[PDB]
Amino acid sequence: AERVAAFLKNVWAKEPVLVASFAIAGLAVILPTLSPYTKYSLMINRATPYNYPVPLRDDGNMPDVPSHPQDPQGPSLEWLKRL
Amino acid sequence: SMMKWNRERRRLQIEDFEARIALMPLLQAEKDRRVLQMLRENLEEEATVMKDVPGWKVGESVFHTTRWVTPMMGELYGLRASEEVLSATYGFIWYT
Amino acid sequence: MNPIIFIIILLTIMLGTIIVMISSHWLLVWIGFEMNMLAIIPIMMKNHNPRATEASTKYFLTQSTASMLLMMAVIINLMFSGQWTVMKLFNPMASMLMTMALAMKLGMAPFHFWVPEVTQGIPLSSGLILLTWQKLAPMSVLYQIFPSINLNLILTLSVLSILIGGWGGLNQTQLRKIMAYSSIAHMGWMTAVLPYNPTMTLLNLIIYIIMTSTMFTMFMANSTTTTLSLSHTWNKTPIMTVLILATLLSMGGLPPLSGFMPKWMIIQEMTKNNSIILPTFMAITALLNLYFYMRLTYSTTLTMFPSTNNMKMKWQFPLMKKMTFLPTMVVLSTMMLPLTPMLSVLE
Amino acid sequence: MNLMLALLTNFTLATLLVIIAFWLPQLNVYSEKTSPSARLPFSMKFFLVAITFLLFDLEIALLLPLPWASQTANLNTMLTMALFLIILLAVSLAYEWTQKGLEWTE
Amino acid sequence: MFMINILMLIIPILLAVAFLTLVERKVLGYMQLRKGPNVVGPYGLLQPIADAIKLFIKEPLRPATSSASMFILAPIMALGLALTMWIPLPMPYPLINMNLGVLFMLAMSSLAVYSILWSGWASNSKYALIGALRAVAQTISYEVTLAIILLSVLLMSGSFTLSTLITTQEQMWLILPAWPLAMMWFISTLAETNRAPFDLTEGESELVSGFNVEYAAGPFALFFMAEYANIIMMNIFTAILFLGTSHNPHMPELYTINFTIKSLLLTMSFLWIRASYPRFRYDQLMHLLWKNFLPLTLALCMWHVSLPILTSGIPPQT
Amino acid sequence: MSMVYMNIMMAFTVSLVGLLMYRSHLMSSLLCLEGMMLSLFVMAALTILNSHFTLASMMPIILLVFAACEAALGLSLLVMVSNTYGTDYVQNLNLLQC
Amino acid sequence: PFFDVQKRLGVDLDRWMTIQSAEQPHKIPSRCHAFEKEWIECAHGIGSIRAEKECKIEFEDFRECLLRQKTMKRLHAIRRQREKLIKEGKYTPPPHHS
Amino acid sequence: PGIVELPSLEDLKVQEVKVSSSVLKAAAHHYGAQCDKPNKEFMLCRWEEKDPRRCLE
Amino acid sequence: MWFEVLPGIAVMGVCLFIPGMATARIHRFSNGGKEKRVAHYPYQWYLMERDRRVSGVNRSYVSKGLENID
Amino acid sequence: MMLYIVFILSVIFVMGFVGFSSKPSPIYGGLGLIVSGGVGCGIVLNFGGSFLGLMVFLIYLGGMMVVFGYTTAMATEQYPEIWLSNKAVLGAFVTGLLMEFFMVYYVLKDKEVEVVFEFNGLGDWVIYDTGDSGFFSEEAMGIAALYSYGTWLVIVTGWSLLIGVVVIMEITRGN
Ligand SMILES: CCCCCCCCCCCCCCCCCC(=O)OC[C@H](COP(=O)(O)OCCN)OC(=O)CCCCCCCCCCCCCCCCC
Ligand SMILES: CCCCCCCCCCCCO[C@@H]1O[C@H](CO)[C@@H](O[C@H]2O[C@H](CO)[C@@H](O)[C@H](O)[C@H]2O)[C@H](O)[C@H]1O
Repeated sequence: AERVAAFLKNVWAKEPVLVASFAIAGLAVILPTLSPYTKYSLMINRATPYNYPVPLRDDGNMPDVPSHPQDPQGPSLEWLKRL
Repeated sequence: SMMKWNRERRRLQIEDFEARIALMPLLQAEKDRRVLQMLRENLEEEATVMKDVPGWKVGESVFHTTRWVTPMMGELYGLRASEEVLSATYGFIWYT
Repeated sequence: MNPIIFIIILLTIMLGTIIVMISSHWLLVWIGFEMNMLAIIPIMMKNHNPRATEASTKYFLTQSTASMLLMMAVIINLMFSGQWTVMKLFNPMASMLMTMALAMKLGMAPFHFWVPEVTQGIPLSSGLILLTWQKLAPMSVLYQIFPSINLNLILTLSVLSILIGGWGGLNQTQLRKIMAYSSIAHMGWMTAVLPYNPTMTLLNLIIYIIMTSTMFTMFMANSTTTTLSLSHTWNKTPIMTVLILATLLSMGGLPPLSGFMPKWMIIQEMTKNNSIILPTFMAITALLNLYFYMRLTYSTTLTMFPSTNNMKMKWQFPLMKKMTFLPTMVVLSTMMLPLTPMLSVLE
Repeated sequence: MNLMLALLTNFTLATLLVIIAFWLPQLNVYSEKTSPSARLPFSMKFFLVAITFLLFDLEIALLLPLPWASQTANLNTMLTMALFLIILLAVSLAYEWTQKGLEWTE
Repeated sequence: MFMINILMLIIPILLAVAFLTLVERKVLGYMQLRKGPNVVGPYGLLQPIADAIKLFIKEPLRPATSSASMFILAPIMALGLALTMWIPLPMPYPLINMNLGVLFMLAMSSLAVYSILWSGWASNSKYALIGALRAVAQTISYEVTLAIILLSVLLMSGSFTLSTLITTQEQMWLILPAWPLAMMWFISTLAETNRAPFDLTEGESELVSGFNVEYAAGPFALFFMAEYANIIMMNIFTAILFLGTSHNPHMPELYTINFTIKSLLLTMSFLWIRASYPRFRYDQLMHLLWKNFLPLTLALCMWHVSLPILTSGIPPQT
Repeated sequence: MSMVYMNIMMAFTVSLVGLLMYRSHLMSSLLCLEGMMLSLFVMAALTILNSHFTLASMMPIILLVFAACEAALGLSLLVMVSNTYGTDYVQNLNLLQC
Repeated sequence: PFFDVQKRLGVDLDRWMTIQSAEQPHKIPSRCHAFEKEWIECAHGIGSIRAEKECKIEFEDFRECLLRQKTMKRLHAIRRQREKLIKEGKYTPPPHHS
Repeated sequence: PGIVELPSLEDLKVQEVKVSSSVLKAAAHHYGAQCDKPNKEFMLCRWEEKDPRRCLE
Repeated sequence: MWFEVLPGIAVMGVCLFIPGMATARIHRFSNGGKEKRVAHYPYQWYLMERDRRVSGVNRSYVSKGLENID
Repeated sequence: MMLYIVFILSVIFVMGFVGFSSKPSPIYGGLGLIVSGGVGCGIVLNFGGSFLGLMVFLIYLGGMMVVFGYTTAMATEQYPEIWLSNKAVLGAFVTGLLMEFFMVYYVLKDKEVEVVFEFNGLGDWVIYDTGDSGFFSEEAMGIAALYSYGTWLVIVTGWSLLIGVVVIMEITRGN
């Protein structure tokens, strides 16, 4: 509208500190939901190994579990090297 | 600039954490032998010291269960010099 | 107070109690008590006078001391059980501390001195919250830890509360002090039956709240806080004197009124457990409360005390106080005895 | 051990400087001179700034773990609750501000 | 060996404070078209020594104190805490390497307000106590922004370890991503240390500011040393926090030289500011904190919690 | 129990006795109330830290926060009492006797 | 809980912190994890009246892990006996232990 | 209660790896790749057995 | 002139430079010419204690390499 | 003697408590509590609670106790009676230190005392954990979990603090 724009003019003239404060806070609450790289923050936190990775007893039918760390199977960190 | 550098630091952290993981089996194997030796040594001195105490069973457990229980500091260093005990107990907390 | 802020504060008083009632963790129970105490202080202070400030201070000191003892009991319980679950306590010292802490919060004798003074020093609406809603959280905790409570301790607190409440009320002319001692006496019935059947603790609590709420509401309707100011009601609102009479007889536990029901059901449970002496002593001692309820009925409804000339001016104006739920409450306070088996919904 | 030694040394020296600051003037032997609770009255405003500092300071205690909290896998929950705390800290300020809790005029 | 290290920190601190008094008078002098001390020693280099001797052999003031124990405790606390603030600082290596060194510095500075309170209590004067309480209210108010600003910067560093701030700024000074926080941080340090234009303890609006008023006080020198040690320390902390110096493990002295220059320049800016502006009113500096810095600091804290998450730039934990 | 618990439990007991035995200043009794919380904080922290109850590590903070908030409320009441009477003496808080 | 709203709605408000053998950050175990697990599983479902009798062995071991009262009694006996013999010169510490 | 069973000192004797942590850190990545099999058997034993006495071999 | 302010600043600069230089040099003196080991977490302290045992002289900063292998 | 640092600190902890619990003038009562708080933090540090210990200094000493001393100056004391110059204050102080001294005497001599609970006097170090080699601080991990595990705790704690601001403004307005 134009009533809305006039109001934004009056505060920007009288209370620039508060206008900046509400603008910065608004970005803080909105941008994370819109950012495409937010998903990588979760992935990186899950790629950090704080605990020993306890091995599994090989019953004989876990095709997707590697037998050696350098085998192809298992989660890769290729995306992280490029990121 | 902060984003790129913090991404690289996260990659460096994973490298450091994976070096630890590679070494944990060796460190675990040593720790187990060290703990078991100290307990065996305490037991030998218990047999000597408590030889004439009436009713004493040497090496008796205080738990009903026969499951392995991690010893507490007193059980491991109970009969030892104060310097080693002090280092084992407060050395990490007091290091700078 | 800004009316919106008054609403938020009341909702926080309720939230604190609700947190106590839904928590499975001792820390959250403690937080609920802390939140409740914080929110109730303003409603006690709201009329700004030295008496309201003294009552708020006396209440704060009593409740804060109780809450520290509660936390001490929780921590001792953690040391001896390694867990936080709201349930039976695992150490007899923790049990004693928590029982005493909850007795202090309830105002049970011999931790009772604050109840008459705090009630007297605050408005009628605040006293209504203090003597009804504030009992819910401590009772809900006692309801869950009772298997670990020392039997002698809890019964001793009950007997003393019935004795002190009965004797304390005999010497009172202030309505708020009468309701405070009546609350102390009724508290002893609730805890006396708790070891045997906690469901009857809930029954007595619900009926006590309804009758107490009815009394405060009728006192608020005419802005009466003393016996002699209540003695003018016959010459202003005669119907109110009849309603006051019925409720006071009900609080006295007289058949066939509703207030007999909790006394009747508690006596039954105690006798099933071969407790004969204690219910007989409690029933007899409750005659003290009936006496100073009956004294009020004499000055309010059954005789006509002298009026004043300026009372004629009041005849020309209507009652404009809300008196919320009063018609429903007064009926429940008096005419519920035929529906006594409905107490099983509390099981 | 080192931290204890440092604290002991720092406050030991401070103590020695204080006592010699009080004794060294007595070397002069200056002449003798022979020539010289309750409210304050305290303003409520000065009490209310101290209380506001405390309540704001307690909310800061809850925010201090944020650097560690960001290492979690449940980032969406963590970020929601972090912004929730800071916003309630802002709401406390807004309430104080709009009821003239931040004024100094009598 | 460690005892040598402590003394190689304490003694130079006291000497820097002594000669900062000379630098302040000469810098303020030249900004005022004059010289400042240039008679007592060449270029006034002996002036700090003459002042120090003079103060310590001066007669103690009157009147007598209201509390002897609090009268003695306040200067001990002020100076003891001032020196303690230096022990975790990485220059580039700290005397005490704390995992929570930043939190240690926050905690110790929050205790510095007690010397103000105790010296007001021991002043035996109603008006002097009221002056102390106004000073405390100023100090604690600006502690709020320092803590929140500090928390916001650490969200880019990742820990409370002071030496981790060095690693965080290996590529770039934190002042670039965080100049709005640096601005408010720098002013808060001025207000925290009661420096102009926030030096109301030395102002004209206090009930005790009148020249002919008297109350128990002193020793002046010890309180003065404690204050100026905090000025230097805050500016050292400011440099580490926002102007991180590169550290070469094989040439640590290069870090120290570059790090010392930045701290000196920041300290000189305190003197620069004192020469340039009038003094705030007490209600106006409260308004600056509660109605300007604090709303903006809360907003920037929200931003700096969100920014690393949405950019995928969360720093490491270790 | 371990030896330290004896002293922490003594400290709580001492501050509780100090709380229940008033003198004159209402302020002196509030300090005993805060002393009680400090001993609870220490005993809670020792139990939780020694047992490695990881998620309970946050409990001492919540204790401290809620107790400080309750101490702010207590101090506010003390100031209102001091405004009415000019001192924080508890012997002036005896109107409700009648 | 008095009102078990959590179970009805299936929302975990505070159960996550009630016991030390629940899920912890980074799978850090409490020191007495095994004992608490065994006591909880023994007593599960049977009610507290039965559990106070039929899981006494598990609870006694769990309590020993928590407060180590019997372990410290046994250590004190050995240490008391040892210093008695050193006073009488009838025992000598080995090279290790020094 | 029973007697806690402990292995003899001779049963605990092995040739130790007497190198410093910096040596171990430097070799850690190759050591992790080359010695994975015996290391992972040991760690599977320790987590399954929950008893150091059961994994000494 | 303004450059007569520098001598007092130089004295300040030398005083502020000394604590940082001293700590670095004393650390290398006390840890065999190397940086003092940083142990913020139990794992790092665990390795430092192991080095103290491995050294054979009870100093964690005495490093043993492949010469100890056999 | 450094191996009994925790016990020695806890003795000082009790002595400080007897300090302000005998209730001298509020000015010195605050001093006893401040010293007790500082010693209290020291005990927590020696159990591995570095963050918890520093919270005491930052929030309890730098926050709550500053406000207590602030309020004491304005509303309570301006000058104090000499510490231990009153009959009851000194008698209470002497009584407390005698009880503490005897508890310490018997616990050290018999290595065990019994009051309500059974206490062992071997030394607090004997109960410590013998396995530590993680790459993080467990205490810090538990506190950080407030924002992931403790959503409900944050809400009620946040609500209580906000209500505290509102309530205290209500209480102090005076009308
Ligand atoms: C259901 C099973 C359970 C059974 C339990 C018993 C249920 C009864 C209890 C119900 C609750 C009490 C409400 C009873 C309604 C009372 C109605 C009434 O008494 O009239 C009021 C009357 C009107 O006065 P006024 O305002 O002037 O109006 C004039 C009318 N044209 O006011 C007056 O004129 C004043 C009267 C003078 C005072 C007389 C005092 C005696 C009153 C006797 C009735 C009270 C009964 C309560 C005790 C229970 C009895 C068993
Ligand atoms: C080994 C070192 C030993 C310590 C040596 C300490 C030497 C101290 C020398 C101080 C030199 C004079 O420095 C100057 O002193 C006066 C105090 O009179 C200060 O003056 C300031 O404080 C006083 C009050 O305290 C105010 O009245 C005055 O208006 C204000 O400007 C100046 O801000 C300062 O620049």
